[PDB]
Amino acid sequence: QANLMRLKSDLFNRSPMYPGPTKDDPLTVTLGFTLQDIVKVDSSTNEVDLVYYEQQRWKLNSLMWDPNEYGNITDFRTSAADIWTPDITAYSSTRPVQVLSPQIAVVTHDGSVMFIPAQRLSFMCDPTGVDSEEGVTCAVKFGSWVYSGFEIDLKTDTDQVDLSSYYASSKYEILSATQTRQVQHYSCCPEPYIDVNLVVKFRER
Amino acid sequence: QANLMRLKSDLFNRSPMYPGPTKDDPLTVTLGFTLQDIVKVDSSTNEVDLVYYEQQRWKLNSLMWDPNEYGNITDFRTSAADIWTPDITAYSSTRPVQVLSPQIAVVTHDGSVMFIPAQRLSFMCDPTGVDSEEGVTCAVKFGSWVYSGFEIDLKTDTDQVDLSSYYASSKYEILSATQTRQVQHYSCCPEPYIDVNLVVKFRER
Amino acid sequence: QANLMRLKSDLFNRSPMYPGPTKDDPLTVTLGFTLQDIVKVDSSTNEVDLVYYEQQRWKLNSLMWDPNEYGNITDFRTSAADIWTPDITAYSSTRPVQVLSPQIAVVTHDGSVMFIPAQRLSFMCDPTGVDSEEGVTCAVKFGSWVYSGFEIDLKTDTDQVDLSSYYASSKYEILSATQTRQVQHYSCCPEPYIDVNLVVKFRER
Amino acid sequence: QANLMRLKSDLFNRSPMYPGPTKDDPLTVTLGFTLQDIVKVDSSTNEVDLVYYEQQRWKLNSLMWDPNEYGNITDFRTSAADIWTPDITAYSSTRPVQVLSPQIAVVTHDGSVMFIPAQRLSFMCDPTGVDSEEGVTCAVKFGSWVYSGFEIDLKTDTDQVDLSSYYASSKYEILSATQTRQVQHYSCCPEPYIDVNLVVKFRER
Amino acid sequence: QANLMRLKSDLFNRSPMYPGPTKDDPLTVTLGFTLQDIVKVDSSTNEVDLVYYEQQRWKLNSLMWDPNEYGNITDFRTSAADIWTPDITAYSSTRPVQVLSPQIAVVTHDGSVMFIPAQRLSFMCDPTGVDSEEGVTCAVKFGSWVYSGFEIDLKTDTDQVDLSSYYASSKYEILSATQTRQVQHYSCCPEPYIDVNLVVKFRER
Ligand SMILES: O=C(O[C@H]1C[C@H]2CC[C@@H](C1)N2C[C@H](O)c1ccccc1)c1ccccc1
Ligand SMILES: O=C(O[C@H]1C[C@H]2CC[C@@H](C1)N2C[C@H](O)c1ccccc1)c1ccccc1
Ligand SMILES: O=C(O[C@H]1C[C@H]2CC[C@@H](C1)N2C[C@H](O)c1ccccc1)c1ccccc1
Ligand SMILES: O=C(O[C@H]1C[C@H]2CC[C@@H](C1)N2C[C@H](O)c1ccccc1)c1ccccc1
Ligand SMILES: O=C(O[C@H]1C[C@H]2CC[C@@H](C1)N2C[C@H](O)c1ccccc1)c1ccccc1
Ligand SMILES: [Cl-]
Ligand SMILES: [Cl-]
Ligand SMILES: [Cl-]
Ligand SMILES: [Cl-]
Ligand SMILES: [Cl-]
Ligand SMILES: [Cl-]
Ligand SMILES: [Cl-]
Ligand SMILES: [Cl-]
Ligand SMILES: [Cl-]
Ligand SMILES: [Cl-]
Ligand SMILES: [Cl-]
Ligand SMILES: [Cl-]
Repeated sequence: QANLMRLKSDLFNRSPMYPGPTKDDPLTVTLGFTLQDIVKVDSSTNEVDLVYYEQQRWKLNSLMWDPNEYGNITDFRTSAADIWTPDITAYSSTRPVQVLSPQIAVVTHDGSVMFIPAQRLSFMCDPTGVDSEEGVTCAVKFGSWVYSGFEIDLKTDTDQVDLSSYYASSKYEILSATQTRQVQHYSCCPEPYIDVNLVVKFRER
Repeated sequence: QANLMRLKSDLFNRSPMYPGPTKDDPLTVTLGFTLQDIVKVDSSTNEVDLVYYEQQRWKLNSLMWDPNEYGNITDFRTSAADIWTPDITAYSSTRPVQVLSPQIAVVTHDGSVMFIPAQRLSFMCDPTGVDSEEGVTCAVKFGSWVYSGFEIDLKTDTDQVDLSSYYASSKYEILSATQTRQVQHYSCCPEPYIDVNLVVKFRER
Repeated sequence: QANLMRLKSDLFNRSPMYPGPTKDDPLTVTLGFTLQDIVKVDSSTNEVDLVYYEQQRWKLNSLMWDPNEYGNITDFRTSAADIWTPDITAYSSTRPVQVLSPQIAVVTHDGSVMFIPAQRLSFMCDPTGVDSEEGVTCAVKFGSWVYSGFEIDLKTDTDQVDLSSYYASSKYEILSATQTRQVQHYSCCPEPYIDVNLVVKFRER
Repeated sequence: QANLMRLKSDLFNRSPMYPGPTKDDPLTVTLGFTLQDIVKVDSSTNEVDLVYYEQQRWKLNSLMWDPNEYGNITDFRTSAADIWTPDITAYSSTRPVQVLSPQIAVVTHDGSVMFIPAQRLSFMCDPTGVDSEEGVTCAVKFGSWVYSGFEIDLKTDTDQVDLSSYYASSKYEILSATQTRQVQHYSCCPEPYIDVNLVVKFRER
Repeated sequence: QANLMRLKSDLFNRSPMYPGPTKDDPLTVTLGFTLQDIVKVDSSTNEVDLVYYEQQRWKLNSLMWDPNEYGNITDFRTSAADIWTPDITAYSSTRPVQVLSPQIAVVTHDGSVMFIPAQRLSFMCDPTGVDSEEGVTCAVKFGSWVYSGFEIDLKTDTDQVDLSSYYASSKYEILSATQTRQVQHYSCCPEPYIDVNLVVKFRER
């Protein structure tokens, strides 16, 4: 255990704190969604609840090491409190997001980080026509709140949201689920801002 | 990254803590509102829920630097925990305000600070006549709870509320919305207190 | 700002922790109420909700200074976390009190402290006859949970509650509201305990 | 105040942490209940809500002192965070207990500790027949979750629950209320476990 | 008490932090369930609430000692905050789990740890046919969120869930209850992940 304890000590306690991405040192984050369930729809306030888990991937030079020097260690698990994390937020949320999983991430010797947080979200969506055979469609945007496109960029490995873990006896059937990257231009700010737009079509079971 | 790490170290770790504005050395905060949605109205308790995001701007001499000495760095992002923030509160709230965005602010080399917090608020408002063609009007005041006029002052760049991001399929239509500065005298206290009055006119879609 | 930073350093960091009033060092706290609104009444559980703000005043010798020695500073604002505060509680509450304002207090050079906390409270009250012209009356007691009369005493500047900020379009009109000091003798303890009784008479709008 | 500050420093900062009771060195806790109100009964889930305050008494040799050596000080108030406290829990609760009072305890020169916490509790109880003249009866057990009988023992000064502070206009009348000590044997574990069973008989007013 | 204080000091303060299991130093956790009550079923969102307590057992070499050297001490109780704990999570939860018991664990001289946490959980379950004589069946999986099989394995002493403490007057009758170990293979990852599946059969009184 001595080698892992030493590597951790050298990485986090010796060196100073990482101050995030800049225009000179930008980074890209890969996003992915696994939809688990549509728990409820509120027709009187136009609010819809989702249960899912997000995939977050990024790489930093400040986090890499030589495995040979630390007794052939390629990777390790660490609390998300010990490392820098991106600030990915939902634009149309109506209540604070609830966390449903432990906050631990995995770090590999090349500097790659993987973080998989599970959560419940309430957002703006009109459910009129969910009782029909054709169904109703809704969308929600995810992205960094404070950083532009010159500091953080976003990427998706596929445009098909993972439905391999969707609840079979849910009150609502999934007709389509997509994850597409998009660019925005805001009046306030002269820089573009990048997002990933989650679009879902569904109906009553 | 060494230069940004150095600037941050010199600003926050070397010098002591800023003890807030005084009567001798006072400051001014600029406010602005972006209304997103009227989620629900409760006719039985006269309570109304609002989802929006606030614009906060102030300047401090203790936060400025020469970009030339720190490798031509003009600005940076930092956690709101690291810097002093104004104590802006709503006078007619009925439940504690819910935060819906990350707490990160931006600092420029001249000492200017920008902070944009997203939140949900419940306040006192009679909705009688929202079902009419003319609609109903309500208001809520914002300002520093503990600081007087001789300590903190308020300013608005415009009188019109930003409605460019208002939810298109909301159950309620916005007829008018304004942000206007006020100066008040309370019975308790011999000093005046400044606030910004948010007045919204709406009806059923 | 150097003088205020120095005064604060000398008061809180040099000297040791204040261990609360004793029988050889007792203190008196002044109380006062500003009623804002009666939000709801529950006839099925006999519970009533209130929104208001309290006035707290006390003096300590450990907090006084000479303004002349610290560049003519008479007073300053500080987080309630930095100073000792009285343990004032409501005897008939049914749910934990919600805080609705920042926790900042003001300290003057003579050692006087002023703290104004805003809050929402749920307490025991039978609302039978609120629909009548005569209305219904209810009461709630406030005071120190642990400290007796030989450690902490209470005082009120007036016996009339401040109704100058009561919500005009509330579902309930106030007929009368009063604040009066009481001395209680409990079976548990040979010492007496001091409290202030808030009595409100109201009816439907 | 110098003497009290000194005594506190010598007790908590000089000596090491108390590691809780053992087999070779056990202790006894005295319990007592003051019933304030039965707030609501839920016939659809068989859940009942109670508002009350508990009496906790224990003695430790590590907490005693000579008053003569510390300027004739017999007792003092201290935050429950500074001292060891027993882990008394409710076996049939359905939601986490809500605290309704400050967490301060009193310590005397002989080593005796007194702690009086006020709280709201939801537990399993079938209310069928509360509308009858005979009424309905329910019970709930309190005791240490982790320590057996060979480490912690329990005691009651009386078997008659204190009803001198029960809410006069409650929707429910108290017929009888008792506090009795019990010794349990669980299938899992070879040691005996002690508890105090609270039994209440009530009906509609 | 000097010996126990010394043992605790030598174990936690002298040696460095345990960095969690690895492929070179893996461990196994034993699980067990005691079902207490089915509090409510929501047919409109397909959500079910459970109240129970879990059994957790694991062994570490970093936690063993010679009783002879520490005055014949075989075991002791300690706060779960002082030791490493497994990240055992429910896959189909819809709201954050509520804790209903103190967080204390027991450590024996051979390095074995026992932790018994009590909790309330809301998960995905279709209750259609609970009103029938045959009843309805539902399931939920438990296991570590981040560690694979080569780091954490699971075990059960029996396949029958403990029903000796199930609430007699519950609105729902239990007909069956089993705990069974499973091995999952995920696309994302190259190692197999283990879980323990909880299956309950029930109906209305
Ligand atoms: O910088 C600002 O806002 C931040 C940048 C953008 C715009 C609002 C919010 C905060 N950011 C949105 C973010 O890019 C986002 C977009 C879509 C989904 C998630 C996050 C700003 C806006 C108005 C006035 C002054 C400053
Ligand atoms: O300082 C006081 O009041 C504080 C200052 C002002 C007045 C009430 C509240 C607390 N503060 C209001 C603040 O100026 C404000 C106004 C409008 C919207 C938000 C905050 C005070 C109150 C009662 C007795 C003694 C002193
Ligand atoms: O010290 C006790 O309780 C404290 C003293 C009194 C009684 C309850 C509570 C805590 N104190 C009441 C408090 O002074 C108060 C009364 C009314 C409104 C607010 C606070 C006590 C009670 C019963 C048995 C042994 C000790
Ligand atoms: O020690 C255990 O549980 C603790 C001891 C007992 C049994 C459950 C709970 C926790 N304890 C009950 C406790 O004595 C109690 C009883 C009544 C009211 C409060 C606490 C245990 C249970 C099952 C398998 C292995 C170990
Ligand atoms: O490693 C991953 O996720 C972890 C492994 C598995 C799958 C989700 C979660 C985190 N783990 C589930 C866990 O094994 C579990 C299974 C059953 C009950 C509780 C926990 C992952 C998932 C998607 C894309 C890239 C990487
Ligand atoms: Cl709900
Ligand atoms: Cl920003
Ligand atoms: Cl709601
Ligand atoms: Cl409500
Ligand atoms: Cl103030
Ligand atoms: Cl929107
Ligand atoms: Cl007390
Ligand atoms: Cl309620
Ligand atoms: Cl409920
Ligand atoms: Cl145990
Ligand atoms: Cl870990
Ligand atoms: Cl992972």
